[PDB]
Amino acid sequence: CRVDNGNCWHFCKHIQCSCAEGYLLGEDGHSCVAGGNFSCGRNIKIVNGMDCKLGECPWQAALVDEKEGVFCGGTILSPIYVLTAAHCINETETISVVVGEIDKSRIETGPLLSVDKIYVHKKFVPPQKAYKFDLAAYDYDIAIIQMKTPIQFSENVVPACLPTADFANQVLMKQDFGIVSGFGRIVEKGPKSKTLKVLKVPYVDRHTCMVSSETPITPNMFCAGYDTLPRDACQGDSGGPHTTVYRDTHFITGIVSSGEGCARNGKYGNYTKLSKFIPWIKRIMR
Amino acid sequence: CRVDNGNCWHFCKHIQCSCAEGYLLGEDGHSCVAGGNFSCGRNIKIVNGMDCKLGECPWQAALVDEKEGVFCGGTILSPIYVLTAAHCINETETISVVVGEIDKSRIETGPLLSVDKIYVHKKFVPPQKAYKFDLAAYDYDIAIIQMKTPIQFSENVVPACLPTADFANQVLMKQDFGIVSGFGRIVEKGPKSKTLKVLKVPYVDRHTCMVSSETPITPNMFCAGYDTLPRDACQGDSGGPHTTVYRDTHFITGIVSSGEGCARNGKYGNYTKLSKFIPWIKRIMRQ
Amino acid sequence: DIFADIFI
Ligand code: NA
Repeated sequence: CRVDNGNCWHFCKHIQCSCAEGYLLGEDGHSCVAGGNFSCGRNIKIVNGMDCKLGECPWQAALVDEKEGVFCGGTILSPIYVLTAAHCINETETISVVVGEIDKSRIETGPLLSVDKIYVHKKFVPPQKAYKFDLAAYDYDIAIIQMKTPIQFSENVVPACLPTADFANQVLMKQDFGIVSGFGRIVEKGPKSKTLKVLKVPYVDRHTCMVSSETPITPNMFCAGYDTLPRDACQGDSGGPHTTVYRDTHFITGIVSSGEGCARNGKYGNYTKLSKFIPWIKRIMR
Repeated sequence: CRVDNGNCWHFCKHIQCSCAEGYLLGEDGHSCVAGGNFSCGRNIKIVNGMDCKLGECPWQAALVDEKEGVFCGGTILSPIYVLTAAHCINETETISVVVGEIDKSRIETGPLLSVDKIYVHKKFVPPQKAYKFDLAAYDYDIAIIQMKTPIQFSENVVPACLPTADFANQVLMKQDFGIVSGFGRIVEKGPKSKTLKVLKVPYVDRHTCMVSSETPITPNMFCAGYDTLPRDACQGDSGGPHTTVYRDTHFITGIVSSGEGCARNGKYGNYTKLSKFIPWIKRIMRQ
Repeated sequence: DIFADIFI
């Protein structure tokens, strides 16, 4: 049913129609409405981004280290699970989570959320392995954090909607833009930001992607950014959400993973192509 | 319960006694006898060690890699769990298990048991994390491999006994010797042994321990071996078992973890101190 | 298979 998505608001199974978790199918068999107040994707509606107002990036998580503070970001899937990048794991002494906050300073000084387990993808390739066995560094850059206690959702705190491989492949990833955010550096080698920043980044064609860098992105990644416009994710933004909007709902489509520097001419950010890891995510959320 | 161990054969708590899994409390209330043929800790009864005959180290697992061969070892906790070191995880392309064999060449080429999941302690401190944060490298060097299908037990393939923290603390580590084995290299930077080697090494006192090391010996590890006597574990032995005998029964007490060279004067081998990771093990095992 | 390594 790749004909305008069967005129259906969310997922289309060839036609059969459905919706994201916490959504309800209309009487017309096409529409999807919010089942509750904490339904995923719902909103208030980095180099050279904007200050994401409180309640505008509700799914934004902050990974917090005792001595280094916020080093990475994550994405809330449910009250128990937070999505992040593998390379953000075991690269620091301690790792806590903080949500519903946009101030970098207040997050590091305030109360933290305890982490229980952390699922790192078994095929993840760190710089270490990529040099030893000639693999692609940051391939399978994905990981899931399992909190000790359920997260309290609210206006400022809610999860991003997990899409179906199809929906994400045939609709979302065919969109013009994605949104991404984090507390990372405001410029290559520059200082980390004082507040959460949010950025729109256009989808780049896989070709213009292989042509741009010495480092080719694998089939499990995708790139996004600008040719000459100084807008990109940067160090410290890893794990952050790359979401795509569809019918005023936010679906998680990527993860901030890597890139040659930050906001360089003819180069783009690299993202964990999340549509490749949907069943992987679904298994662990069971 | 520190004077005679409450007279218990294994575990005591004030007093009441009890035994390790697969053992029954004697008719006296203090004894412990094997209540089955595959009970843990039952045996046929590395630099400068002796060949561990078949069935002498049944709990000895072998971590195997296509290109690297047997890079590490482990200890059988149960039919579907194997204890090893965290630093043996993610250092080779592939990884699978082999139990019941003592011949290196036969293990490599032979068939292989498949690995399902793998638990690594969250506070494990890899060398790189150590330097960056000035933490003790190889702290919390513990991991558990979960097999996809249950391991078939026999008189050559059986698990080592898991002690109580208290028991391992007051009785086990207060013993004189401990057994270490592996397919590791037989000489610092030397060749890998063609056979499963086994070795006895004495517990060394905390102080003598820390003071003789170039790097910190945290409360989560302990050292063993000899001052000048050239016996010790070595590379490739990581994850290998360190057990203590107590009444014809072997308990797991350590895990080959780290060391400055192999069998060097005035220096010892470092081991993960299991008495610190009993709850960590129990949690996983019980699921 | 969950194709994962768990950190507990
Ligand atoms: Na650019």
